[PDB]
Amino acid sequence: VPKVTFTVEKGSNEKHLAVLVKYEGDTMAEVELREHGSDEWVAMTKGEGGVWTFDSEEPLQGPFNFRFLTEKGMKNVFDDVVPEKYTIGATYAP
Repeated sequence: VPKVTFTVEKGSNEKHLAVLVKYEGDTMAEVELREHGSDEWVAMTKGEGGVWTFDSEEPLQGPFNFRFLTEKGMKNVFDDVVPEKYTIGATYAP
């Protein structure tokens, strides 16, 4: 199995993405998300169980790029891992 997987949780909708960011061997300290084609990185709220959501006041344009800081100081970037046509429950791994 991969080390970093991005699972789209139940409740996601066009104006509300909810992702289960897992990194075997570490924990997320903060996860930012940049929409497709924007140069802006928005912060994501730490929901619980390790789910980071984001409530956009406009719909969200995929594919999505995620960037995180782990509790161990690991800071990686992943461009486009959750496509525009993501299916819920589905796990996306680079």
